Amino acid sequence: MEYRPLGEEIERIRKGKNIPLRVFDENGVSSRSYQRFVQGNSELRISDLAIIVEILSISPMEMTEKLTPMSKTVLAKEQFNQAIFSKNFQESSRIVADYRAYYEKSSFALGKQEVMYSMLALEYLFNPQTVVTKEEIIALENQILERLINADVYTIFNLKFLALQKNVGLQPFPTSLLFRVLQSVNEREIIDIRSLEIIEQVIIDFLFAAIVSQNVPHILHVLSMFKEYEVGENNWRMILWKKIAEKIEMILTNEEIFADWSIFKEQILLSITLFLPKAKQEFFAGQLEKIEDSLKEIKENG
Amino acid sequence: QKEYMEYRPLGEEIERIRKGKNIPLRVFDENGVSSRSYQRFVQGNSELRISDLAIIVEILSISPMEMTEKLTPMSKTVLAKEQFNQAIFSKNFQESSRIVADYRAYYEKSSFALGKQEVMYSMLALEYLFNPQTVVTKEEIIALENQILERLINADVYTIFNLKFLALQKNVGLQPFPTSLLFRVLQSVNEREIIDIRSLEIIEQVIIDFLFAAIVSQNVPHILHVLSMFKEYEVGENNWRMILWKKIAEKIEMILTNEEIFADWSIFKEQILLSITLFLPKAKQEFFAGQLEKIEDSLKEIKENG
Repeated sequence: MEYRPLGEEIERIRKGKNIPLRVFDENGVSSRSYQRFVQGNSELRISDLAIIVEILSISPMEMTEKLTPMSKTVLAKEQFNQAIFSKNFQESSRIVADYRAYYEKSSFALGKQEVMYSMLALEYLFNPQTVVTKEEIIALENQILERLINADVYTIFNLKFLALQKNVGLQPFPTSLLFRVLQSVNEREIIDIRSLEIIEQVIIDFLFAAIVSQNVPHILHVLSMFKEYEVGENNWRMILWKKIAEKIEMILTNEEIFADWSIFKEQILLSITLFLPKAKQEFFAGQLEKIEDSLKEIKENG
Repeated sequence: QKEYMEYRPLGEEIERIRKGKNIPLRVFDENGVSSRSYQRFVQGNSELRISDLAIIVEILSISPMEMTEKLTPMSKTVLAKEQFNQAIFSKNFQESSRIVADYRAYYEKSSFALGKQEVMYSMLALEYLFNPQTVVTKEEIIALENQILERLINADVYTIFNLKFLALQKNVGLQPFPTSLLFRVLQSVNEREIIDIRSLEIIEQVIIDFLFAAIVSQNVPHILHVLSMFKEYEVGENNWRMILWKKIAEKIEMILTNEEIFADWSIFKEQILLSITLFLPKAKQEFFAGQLEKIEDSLKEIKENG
């Protein structure tokens, strides 16, 4: 049984904090069942675990990659991810074939479906002698897309799916769907740094692409969404993007002049020397230039 | 015997996702999870097992992170701490003081848990700090404080709530601050990959306060210990605020080690002050500027003393 990361980590805390097993029994929790849980044996109940994190004064958020369970799907995706990274492709293609069989015989699970698509997509993108076909990707893509369209709630993995779908680019990107996914995901407070990083990059890229497209109604739609996106006080990068978005709206609606844009852009270009290495600096600068050019064209061509 | 764990939020949230994703209860049974136990769980009845939950997050394609605050049970301790916090915030102090007295009784009769101990100290400390009509005495805060400190001295792993405890103990200031202990706690906590913005927010504020206080104290060996700690603290590329505090620490280092002069501080400070117009509202801008002012003055006193 795989919840071993969690049990091992709880063990590490308990022992590091000098808490003897008897305390668990004094609180209504079988030290035996707990021990069997640490190993690879029997099954703990959530209420037991909650009593344990209160005993050990653990914040549950604190448990990070320890809250994720180590199922066949999760382990498979871990292997395939590192394999693809290190470019050891014989492994990646064999993990794919194995998982294809497992999935086709397994009970239905959205996680399994999503990981299945992920494996096919990354194979198609990175293994130059891949067996997986465009057609297999598209059929599975359309199943996931159909569920997304008919759904009323979205989670972070639906956003990852859309990002991956844009990179695969075998079918046009569902922009309207991106709006709905962003809205449902950002209804809750995101506390996963990894999720925040995905959401931020998607929003920055979405606004940049909207601008270069010079489609004003769409740019305004993206800006209106960015207006509702909540940014923490300490998230200076996102604060700055919010300020850029604000200044862009004024320019688009004729309520700011390009001389003011120019002053603002120069301030930014100076300030990012504090925060960014040189390559990131020039990439950012280039983004500002292309945005400036797009706006010049929009306002010249009315 | 064991205490009741209120878990309807978790069940209601899993319900929300399942229904929002068009997953019929039948699918849970195809995957090894008793739909009947699950429904009993969504209600106010029986206890779900960890393995059932794991299967459910795979069915629903959930990142377990995505729940976090629903994975926490509404225990007497959790509800009490939530209540007391918001009561203290809105300055409605009749509430806070009665939550305190109740919890003290509950804690004194309860079985032992470090969590209960920590919340107990949090409540006494915030009463004493914020309720100008508090019943809580110094001596009680001190007794409990010393129990928690003793456990901290004897431990070899620390968690984020130990850090919160140290920040709060410095604020209470009824006893000297254990600076060596703060170094060990920061070290142990930052051994993990902290993935939670909430913990990151507490750690960042502690180390910023730690460096500001070190400078204000003008005690150079201590300051140098804090700067080398800062130098080793890892921050993501997109954490611009922390990028900047690392650079501030770096510049302070150079002036103290005679590899840059006060003029270099002044140039750097003005560049920062121009940049923070982009990131900070006026109030945060002025607070930040004031911190740079007090740092500069301290640096000038140190350099005219040595």
